[PDB]
Amino acid sequence: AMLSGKARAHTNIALIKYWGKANEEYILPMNSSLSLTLDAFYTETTVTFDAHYSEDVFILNGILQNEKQTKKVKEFLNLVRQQADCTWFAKVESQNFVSSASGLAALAGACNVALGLNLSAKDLSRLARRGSGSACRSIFGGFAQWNKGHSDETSFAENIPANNWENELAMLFILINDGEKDVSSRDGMKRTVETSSFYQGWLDNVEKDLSQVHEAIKTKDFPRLGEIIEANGLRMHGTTLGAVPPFTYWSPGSLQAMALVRQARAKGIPCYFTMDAGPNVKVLVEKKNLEALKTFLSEHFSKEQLVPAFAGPGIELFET
Amino acid sequence: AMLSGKARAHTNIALIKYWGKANEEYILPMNSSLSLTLDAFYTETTVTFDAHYSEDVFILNGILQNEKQTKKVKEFLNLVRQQADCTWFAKVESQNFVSSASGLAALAGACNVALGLNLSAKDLSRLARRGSGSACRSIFGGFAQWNKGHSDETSFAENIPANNWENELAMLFILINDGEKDVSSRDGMKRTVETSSFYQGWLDNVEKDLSQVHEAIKTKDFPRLGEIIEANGLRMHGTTLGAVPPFTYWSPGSLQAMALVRQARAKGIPCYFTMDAGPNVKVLVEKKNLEALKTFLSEHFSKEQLVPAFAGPGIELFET
Ligand SMILES: C[C@@](O)(CCOP(=O)(O)OP(=O)(O)O)CC(=O)O
Ligand SMILES: C[C@@](O)(CCOP(=O)(O)OP(=O)(O)O)CC(=O)O
Repeated sequence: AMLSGKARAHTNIALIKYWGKANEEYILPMNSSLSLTLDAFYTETTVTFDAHYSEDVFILNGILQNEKQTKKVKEFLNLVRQQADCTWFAKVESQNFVSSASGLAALAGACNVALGLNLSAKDLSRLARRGSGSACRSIFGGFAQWNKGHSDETSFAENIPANNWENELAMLFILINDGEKDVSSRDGMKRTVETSSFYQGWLDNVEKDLSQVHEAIKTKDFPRLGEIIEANGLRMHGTTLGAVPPFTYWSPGSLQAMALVRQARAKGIPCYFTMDAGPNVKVLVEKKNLEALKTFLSEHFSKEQLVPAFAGPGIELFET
Repeated sequence: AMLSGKARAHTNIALIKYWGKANEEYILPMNSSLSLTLDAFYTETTVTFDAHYSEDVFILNGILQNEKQTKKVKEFLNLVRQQADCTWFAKVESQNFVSSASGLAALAGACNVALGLNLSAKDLSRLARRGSGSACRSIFGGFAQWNKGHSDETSFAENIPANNWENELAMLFILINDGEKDVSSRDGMKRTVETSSFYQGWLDNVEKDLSQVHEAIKTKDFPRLGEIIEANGLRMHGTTLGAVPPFTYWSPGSLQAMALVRQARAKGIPCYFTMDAGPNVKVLVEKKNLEALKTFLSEHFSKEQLVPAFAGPGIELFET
């Protein structure tokens, strides 16, 4: 009485950010979002449901995870079991390769295999969405858009065809180590929706940002793409400074990196930064200028702190 | 054919920020503001109007100032001469003691003396306002409020009686040296008014902040004062991240200092930060905890970077 499955899902970085839920129960977002899936960072997850198990177990990189570390996985296991009318505890074994988007997407894929759900990419995106919003985009490779929809049935992601432009781009991660303890993405976006006087200004600008990203993609206009997404990310972070109590995901090193990206642009290197719910700074750059950018940034960051990535693929399912 | 006058004016730091003009010509503000005038930093200015002068001259700390460095002083000289129907060039000699608010306030006072304008404190505040908005508050000591008014006649500052509470407080300046070239306050607030999607959220919160500062003052409630003004400052800076193009006054060291103030609070030291249009971080603290705070911050900042100030007086006029 054992069912198992495995999947590999790559991380994605949002260029137009998801920030705030319209519906917490179903993870329907207040706004649509758009990301790039990356080759360098992914998660492999195997799930086993077994009648003989006595509790849910979650192992990450060989380390048994505690209740707090397992909360999103546990919530997802419960929702997928409820849907399938499955009454068995589960063991989840995940390995990160170098992580929230990729891990929940991989778990959704692994459960789809184990429980025989036979889901389409659309409906696998919808399932992954229930575990974590950003996870629903990692079902897809390259550029992907999460359409906010208005319901559980209409909120999901899809690949954005780009005439292979994504294969000419790169993201250079600047790994910043000097951060305060940060509000989680789930708690921070909720605080922002509920209390930030800047949130309406965020919402009022998302759709025209998305439209201009699509225009830039159709024309492979890198500076235009970069200007839109850099401003989008800064606007997202601006909202947390208007929350009550206000907060920031930035650390000192984040600001240092952002300032150096501006310097890089001033010295002829077209490149544009974005940040998520933490201090790391991701820099979008054309492949042809990646090495120039890495060398420039090495004047201030160690080679361990500068990790490159190219575009990556959508989810891969495996039978056990 | 020579007329001269002198004044000394102390700097002030806004606790509720002035950010954005309703009328650029007259420097009428979009919102009212509230500051504390400080003892440690001031400017002394002597002005001479003389029929024999061949151009306006501005000397600051013994250094002849160029056209860009003189622009606010030149604009003020022109407006005060036009009002007085004075046709003489002027020499302005200023010394900073340790600077925009204090320098323009001192110049307004010196011109009031030289040209025999015989202004009340209210009308001297109105005059100084035309040179720089923050200068109109340095006419007064202690706590001062700039009431936005609706006209040149109704926009001016006044002292806020506080039953001597201001004499129990201090500001510790953390002097941060790692800053990018920053947009001036005048240009940055204009860009924010004209382009920031967050500016309405700023405006919608100013008056209730002011009201709660007045309530806290009446009760000498330091944590309440501190919470309101820290959030006000962060909200002001949040608006620049929604401007087009977006920008920040923060440097890495600014973030480091803000994080350490939060740490100080966590370790039992009540203290609250605020920033203006630059990277320095000013920390409001009770006098009784100033030395504890300075020692704590010395773990990360040099003793030259930590400069204390207490409450200071209003403008002082001198005959030459
Ligand atoms: C800042 C972001 O990374 C937010 C990611 O939020 P999460 O997907 O972590 O939140 P939940 O839906 O609560 O699981 C921007 C983005 O990825 O779009
Ligand atoms: C951020 C602030 O310091 C803005 C000061 O602005 P200025 O008084 O420098 O601007 P102008 O009126 O154009 O001369 C906040 C404050 O002092 O209230």
